[PDB]
Amino acid sequence: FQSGALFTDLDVFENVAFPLRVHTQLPEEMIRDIVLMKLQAVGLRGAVELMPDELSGGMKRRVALARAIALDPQILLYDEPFVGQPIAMGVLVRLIRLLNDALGITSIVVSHDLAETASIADYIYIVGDGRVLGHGTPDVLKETDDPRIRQFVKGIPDGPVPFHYPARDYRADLLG
Amino acid sequence: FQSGALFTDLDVFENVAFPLRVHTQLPEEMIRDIVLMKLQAVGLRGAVELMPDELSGGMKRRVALARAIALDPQILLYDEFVGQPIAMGVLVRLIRLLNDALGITSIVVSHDLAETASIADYIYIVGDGRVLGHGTPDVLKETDDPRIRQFVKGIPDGPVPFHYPARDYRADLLG
Amino acid sequence: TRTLEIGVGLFLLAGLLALLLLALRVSGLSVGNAGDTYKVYAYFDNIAGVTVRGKVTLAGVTIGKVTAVDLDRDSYTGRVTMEINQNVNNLPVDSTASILTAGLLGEKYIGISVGGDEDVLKDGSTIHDTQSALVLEDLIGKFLLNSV
Amino acid sequence: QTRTLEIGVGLFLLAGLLALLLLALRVSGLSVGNAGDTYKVYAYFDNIAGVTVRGKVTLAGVTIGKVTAVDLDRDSYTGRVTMEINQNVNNLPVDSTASILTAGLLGEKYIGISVGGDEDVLKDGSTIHDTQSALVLEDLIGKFLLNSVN
Amino acid sequence: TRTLEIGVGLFLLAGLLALLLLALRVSGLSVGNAGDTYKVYAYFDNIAGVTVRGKVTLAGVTIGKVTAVDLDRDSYTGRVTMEINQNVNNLPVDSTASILTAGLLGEKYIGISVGGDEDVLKDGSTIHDTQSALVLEDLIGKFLLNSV
Amino acid sequence: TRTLEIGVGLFLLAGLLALLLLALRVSGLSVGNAGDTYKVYAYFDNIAGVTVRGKVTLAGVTIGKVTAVDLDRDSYTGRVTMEINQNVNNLPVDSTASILTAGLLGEKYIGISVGGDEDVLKDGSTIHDTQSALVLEDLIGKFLLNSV
Amino acid sequence: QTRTLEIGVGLFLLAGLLALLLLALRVSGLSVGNAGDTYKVYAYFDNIAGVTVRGKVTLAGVTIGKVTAVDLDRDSYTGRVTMEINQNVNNLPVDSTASILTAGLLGEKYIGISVGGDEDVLKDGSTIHDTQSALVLEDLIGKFLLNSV
Amino acid sequence: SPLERIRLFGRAGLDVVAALGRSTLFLGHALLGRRTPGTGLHLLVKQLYSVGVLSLAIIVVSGLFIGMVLALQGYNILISYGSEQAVGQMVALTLLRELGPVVTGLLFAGRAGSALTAEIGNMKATEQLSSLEMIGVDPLKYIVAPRLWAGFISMPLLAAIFSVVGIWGGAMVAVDWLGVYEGSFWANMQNSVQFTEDVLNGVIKSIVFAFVVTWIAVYQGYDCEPTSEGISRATTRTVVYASLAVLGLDFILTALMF
Amino acid sequence: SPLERIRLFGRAGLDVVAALGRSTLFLGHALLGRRTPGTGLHLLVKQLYSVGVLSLAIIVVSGLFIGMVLALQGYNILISYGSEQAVGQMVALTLLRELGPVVTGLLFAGRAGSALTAEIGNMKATEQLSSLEMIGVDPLKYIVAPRLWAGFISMPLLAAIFSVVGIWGGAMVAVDWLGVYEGSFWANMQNSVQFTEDVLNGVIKSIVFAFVVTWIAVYQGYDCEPTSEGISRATTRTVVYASLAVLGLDFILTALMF
Ligand SMILES: CCCCCCCCCCCCCCCC(=O)OC[C@H](COP(=O)(O)O)OC(=O)CCCCCCCCCCCCCCC
Ligand SMILES: CCCCCCCCCCCCCCCC(=O)OC[C@H](COP(=O)(O)O)OC(=O)CCCCCCCCCCCCCCC
Ligand SMILES: CCCCCCCCCCCCCCCC(=O)OC[C@H](COP(=O)(O)O)OC(=O)CCCCCCCCCCCCCCC
Ligand SMILES: CCCCCCCCCCCCCCCC(=O)OC[C@H](COP(=O)(O)O)OC(=O)CCCCCCCCCCCCCCC
Ligand SMILES: CCCCCCCCCCCCCCCC(=O)OC[C@H](COP(=O)(O)O)OC(=O)CCCCCCCCCCCCCCC
Repeated sequence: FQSGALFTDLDVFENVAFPLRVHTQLPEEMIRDIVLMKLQAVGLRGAVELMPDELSGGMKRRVALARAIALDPQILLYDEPFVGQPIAMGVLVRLIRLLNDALGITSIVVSHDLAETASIADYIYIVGDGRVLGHGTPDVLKETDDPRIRQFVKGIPDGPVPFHYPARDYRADLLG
Repeated sequence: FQSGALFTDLDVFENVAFPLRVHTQLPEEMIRDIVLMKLQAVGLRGAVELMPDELSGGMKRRVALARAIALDPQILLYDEFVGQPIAMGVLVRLIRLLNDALGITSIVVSHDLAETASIADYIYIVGDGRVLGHGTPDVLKETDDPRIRQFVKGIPDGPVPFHYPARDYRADLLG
Repeated sequence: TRTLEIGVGLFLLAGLLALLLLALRVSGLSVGNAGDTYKVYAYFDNIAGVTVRGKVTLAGVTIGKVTAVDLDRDSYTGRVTMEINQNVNNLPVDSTASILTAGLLGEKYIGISVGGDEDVLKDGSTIHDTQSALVLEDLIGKFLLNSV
Repeated sequence: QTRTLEIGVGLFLLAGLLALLLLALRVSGLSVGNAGDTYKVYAYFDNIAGVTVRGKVTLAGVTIGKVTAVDLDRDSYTGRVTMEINQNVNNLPVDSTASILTAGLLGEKYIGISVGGDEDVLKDGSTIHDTQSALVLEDLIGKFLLNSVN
Repeated sequence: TRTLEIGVGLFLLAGLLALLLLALRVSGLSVGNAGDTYKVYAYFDNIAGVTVRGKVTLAGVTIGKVTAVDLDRDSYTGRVTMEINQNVNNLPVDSTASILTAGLLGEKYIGISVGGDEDVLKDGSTIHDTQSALVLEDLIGKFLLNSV
Repeated sequence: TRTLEIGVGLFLLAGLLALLLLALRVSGLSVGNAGDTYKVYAYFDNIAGVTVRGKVTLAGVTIGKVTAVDLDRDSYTGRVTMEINQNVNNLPVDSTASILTAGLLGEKYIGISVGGDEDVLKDGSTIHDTQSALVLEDLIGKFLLNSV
Repeated sequence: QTRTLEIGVGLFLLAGLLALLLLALRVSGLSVGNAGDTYKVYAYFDNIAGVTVRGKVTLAGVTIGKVTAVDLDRDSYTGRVTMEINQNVNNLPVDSTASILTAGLLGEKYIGISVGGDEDVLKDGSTIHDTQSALVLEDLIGKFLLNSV
Repeated sequence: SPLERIRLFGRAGLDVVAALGRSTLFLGHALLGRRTPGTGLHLLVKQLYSVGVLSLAIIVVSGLFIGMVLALQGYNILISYGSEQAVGQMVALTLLRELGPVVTGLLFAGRAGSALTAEIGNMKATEQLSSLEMIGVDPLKYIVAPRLWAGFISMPLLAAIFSVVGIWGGAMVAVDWLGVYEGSFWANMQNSVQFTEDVLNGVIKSIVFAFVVTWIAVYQGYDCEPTSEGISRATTRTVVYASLAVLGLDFILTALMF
Repeated sequence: SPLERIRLFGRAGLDVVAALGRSTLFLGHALLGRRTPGTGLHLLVKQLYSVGVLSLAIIVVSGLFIGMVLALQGYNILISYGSEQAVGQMVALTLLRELGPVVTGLLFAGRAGSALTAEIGNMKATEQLSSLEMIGVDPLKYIVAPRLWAGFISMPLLAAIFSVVGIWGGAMVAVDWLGVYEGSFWANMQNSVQFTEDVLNGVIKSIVFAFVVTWIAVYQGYDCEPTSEGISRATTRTVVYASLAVLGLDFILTALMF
């Protein structure tokens, strides 16, 4: 999740170890090795000591990613993975791809930030007002000519989604 | 300010009108004209009725941009486009329209480097207490400053450490 | 999901108004708008512990309240006026009314003894004979200084 | 269809809570066996100054029952107190007398009973025959000072 | 809006009305309570239990309250100043003023016994004679040591 | 950690000790006083003012509390069962226990006398003779009507 | 050094809070309108069973002051009660006596003073000469029951 | 380490004083600093309805409940001592000099002390306050100043309403439920209240803690850390501190007038 | 419009009952639903620390203050009547049989009823709870279950500690400050307490409060809206409700046993 969703009452070590101690009864020494290698893979190995509020906002998400990749899931979902970044956002967008190509695990990056999504995405979707508004590879979705999707994939402030709000004519608005 | 920083006890109309009723004693019908034309400029003219929690996240920022541009300031700074594409597009278009049209100084302060450089004309970088260089977005793109080339690009590892200060991957893992 | 919403709203409004009215009826003593207790008068020489809203009684059992006491400006005595439970309507006129004391240290009530036997009452009339309340100072003056 | 279930459970517990906890009403103190069963009797007195309801009747100090009601009989202008008697204590003879006593010195005036001398006991719903009425400070001091000492 | 400026004012009034209820219908200072009352002096030999805001009475029923106790510098006696209700203004000068103990363990209240004289008062004048408040030590000294 | 477990345990013990203090010390319950005490029965003619958990004493000092009171279906007297501490076990059988009043207006406890020098006790047996608890009514009856 | 001024003001407020406790601050039996203008006096009694501190001393019922302390003089084995007297009352002669009374029947045992007669009054810090001590119930009932009746 | 724990303790100690002085400076700048342009009486009214009028159902229902409790309790304790007709003065002494204002300070520290710290503390996290100084309106005078005045002039009023409803509810359970003689309730009540030591006593005791209740409730919000958890920790610190400053200050205020 | 206001009022009225039933289902699924893998007694200990042990200084200091208030006050009122030894009995009876548990429910709804909803509502806003179901641990059993257990078995203990410290502080001000005879305090106290109607009475009244306080404090947080202001409104709703669930339920518990 964005903002990490880190268990506040647990330290970073027990935080990353939590998915282990749930589905698995492993020796507390073997569990530490699994937690340590994970925290290394995200770079947050040195902070195996801290509490999730003693961590900066950027690193709070990497330890949560390490908690996720614990137990070695085969798919893993990233909600708002790259919201508030630039160097922090770079390491995270590199990790979400490394974890995919290396571990061969399905990644579902779900963020409104289109640039970096399309950067790492391979089959990007668009969801709008209850229905999937098309989908495809990032380039085939770049010029699909769907007014809503061409309005989303680019800036284009005005389009199917109204730029102006539903009000009365401005001419008479201040006149009357 | 990011997230709108909208006065909750005031409705959108009185919200946008607040900077007017402070420095100025204008007729309550003249304040209405400025609030109405100021809210229409950001596109949030129809929601002159709502309360700031009845407004969506992205739309709430637009009303705040209107409250700011009330009184017609000559400079305006928008700390943190972030955590929102179609909305971000209208916002990044408005911060430029307000600049070229009104001729007002804009100080966009956001981490989202891409869109910043998109609208910025003289972009700065501030790090660990000191300004780490500055310049036009392209001259800052390849300044060869290790910290600034590490910031202006992804490059997870550089002057800012990717790894935390651990002890040893051989010792801590075995000891 | 809209017809029964206003229904529960009106149910709750009526319940709140019901609570308000069932609370209000405490003041304005809740025996309708008036009661059924007829008065009677009594003249004493000292009512030291017969402050308002005491208990009047016969044979120990409470008959009614003491409504008011007053220093009648002519005789410098005490006129006590007291309500009597209407069922209690058979005390003869010659009945006496003496200020007793609740147990040993309780508030002084007034107790009526049947006295004689004649015309009962008008229930709003006056009592004639009585024994006034005791005062500890006169008591000890009679006991110590006079007798012993 | 969740919200409907939630409202149903709210009504269920809410309806149950009011009956189980509120209504501040009649006693159900194990009315399945022996009830702490008590049968009333009457007692004619002459002055009942401090035998107010929620008092106690007793024999030789230990409680026998409580006073249920006091009444003024419109004929004799005397007091009739009706009280309860524990079912186990059911050997109180007739000529046994009642008398208003005081707990300690400033305690509530209870009704003690002294055993009489005949065989037949009661129907537990009859009345008592003879008694000693309650004393009052005024009559006490009147008989003390004015007659005996003076 | 005005839906609040009325709500706010409504309860700003409700709280002040609650304050007035506490000051008037919970404590009873002056709304029709004790009002025009005129002072009277009294010289006693001992006022051991006579406190401020007591009760001065006649025939048991209250006449007013006592206002101030003082030790006169000349005769070392207790001068009390007490309020007497206006409706009661027929107390003769020769009348006596004793200190009676309320009930058996109550507060010491001043009680006036009518002597009977044509002249009444000035309501601002003093009383002539009295009977001082009793003290248990001298009482039992006269009882045990002196009498028997 | 372990300091969290230590603190949780410490203050869990503190609360339970406070509960046992409110029970044993503040209320004066059985457990501390119960210990090892041996029962004794006693026949009285009137137990007017002795209650459960009422002290039983000798020469003024407490030896235990009374446990229960009974109205015997046979002799119409009061059978009180009372505990007695084990250490005090030299009370003879011919001892006379009576009902005394603590101070002047305190609860009526039971104080026992010295019963000569015959067989001591069974600590579960019954006492033979006594002096019943006094009552105000018979007291003033014998005092005023008969003597004076 | 903003923190310094903040701590300074916090200490200034803590100081007033310390003096806000007012645990027996002023010491008297009445308000300061009358003031503390009182001077001591001593009294030798034989039995002061109920003259606990912060009581009252009076004349003719109206209070004069409050007792300050009770002491046991190790020489004559009696009680010495030291008390205060309001300054406006400065006319109690030496030959006058003090005696422990009781407010009503179950009140606190105050001490009254009976004025005799003599020109010289006091020095307000001297000691009384005679008294009548406080009677206990036991000596009273012993004198009553066994002796007279 | 122990040398670390004691340093942290002393830091927390000195910081508690630093905050207690910063709060005094804040109250000063709020109550008598200047007159900013955005002020008025409309703010005080808008804050008077959110600090008092919204807190009206809680304290009224609570006063009714605590009154029917004090009467329903003291009657049971008074039924053994014969002072039966003295239960009226009880629900008007044990509810008008010490428990009335104290329980009102406990419910006003809880509702309008926690709803005033999470409302003035959430304005600091969303930069609602910082966006005021940059407009030019001193937030201490536009935001904090009205809340300070709507706490000062509402908690004594709420305490008076609390005492009134508690007395009346105690009547409604003594008279209508427990059957004590009606008129004696109010009679025995009003002859022994001694206004200057019951009514005015409790009212000054309510002004005192009530002022403290809305000073350490509007400061803890203003000096929280701007985050969703800093606000939630401040809205708990302001209940703890405003319950201590109700109870202990009631001890300090009752030691002066018993 | 009026037809709009009444519709909104009826919607809130039905919504309240919907929430009252959802809370019951939540308490059911929390207390006796299943046994998820992440549970244990370590959770209950960690909670017992934050809920009770952290709430120990507040209620202890408050009990001391309320005891030296009760005694310092009743001594003043009882001296007038003439009864003075019994201040130890009167001070203990009010605190142990009623005010003790009530004030403990008011301070435990304030400290550990707000720091409970805030802690479990921030757990909802930051998706700390949603990230538990997707791990596979039922948050009602791993997060809510220990918090409810910590409240049930800590608020009665805190109330007992409150009563003990209040009694002892009342002694320390009656005896050492007001000079009443030392031994009479505890003597007159323990002869007229009647454990089954004062100690066990107050203890059941405190248990009943804990179940209704720690459940409307753990639900208010679980069913807040996930935002920095939804949490701050829930941590106020849980103080209001848990004060109304303390006072009102104390009126219903004291009607049962005077
Ligand atoms: C010469 C200078 C000496 C310094 C004097 C400073 C003393 C005041 C502060 C007390 C210590 C607080 C430590 C904080 C504890 C902690 O861990 O810190 C815990 C909390 C705050 O930290 P959290 O973030 O953990 O909540 O601190 C508190 O609870 C603050 C305590 C407030 C008490 C101060 C006011 C009391 C006034 C009464 C004084 C009169 C005494 C009467 C007895 C005779
Ligand atoms: C017989 C039924 C039992 C009676 C009591 C039941 C207990 C629960 C009801 C108490 C009221 C709950 C309000 C909670 C506070 C709150 O929401 O907090 C205060 C809120 C503020 O609203 P916000 O959510 O906008 O901040 O005010 C309201 O809008 C609440 C409106 C409710 C008004 C009803 C209560 C008024 C008087 C109470 C009854 C009178 C008693 C006399 C009758 C004999
Ligand atoms: C024998 C034992 C007796 C001891 C009695 C001690 C009583 C002490 C009084 C308790 C008060 C505790 C305050 C808690 C505040 C706190 O912790 O203070 C700490 C907090 C800040 O702490 P943080 O660092 O945790 O944020 O302070 C504030 O936020 C501001 C509160 C300031 C208000 C202080 C109260 C002073 C009242 C003065 C007015 C008096 C008027 C009277 C005139 C008649
Ligand atoms: C033993 C089982 C335990 C179950 C419950 C035990 C007893 C608990 C009693 C609940 C007390 C309710 C007070 C709530 C006050 C409140 O929330 O008051 C505060 C709320 C706040 O509103 P919001 O929900 O918008 O925040 O105020 C309102 O909603 C306005 C008035 C609503 C009051 C509705 C009352 C419902 C009572 C049920 C009766 C309806 C019958 C339905 C028939 C169709
Ligand atoms: C000895 C018997 C055992 C006792 C058992 C305890 C009973 C349990 C009662 C459960 C209480 C309900 C909890 C609801 C859960 C929740 O979070 O409830 C939350 C919801 C509110 O929903 P929102 O989130 O929409 O505001 O409901 C409430 O607001 C509950 C308020 C509780 C108020 C309690 C009042 C009870 C007192 C009534 C007295 C009336 C007397 C009137 C006479 C004049």
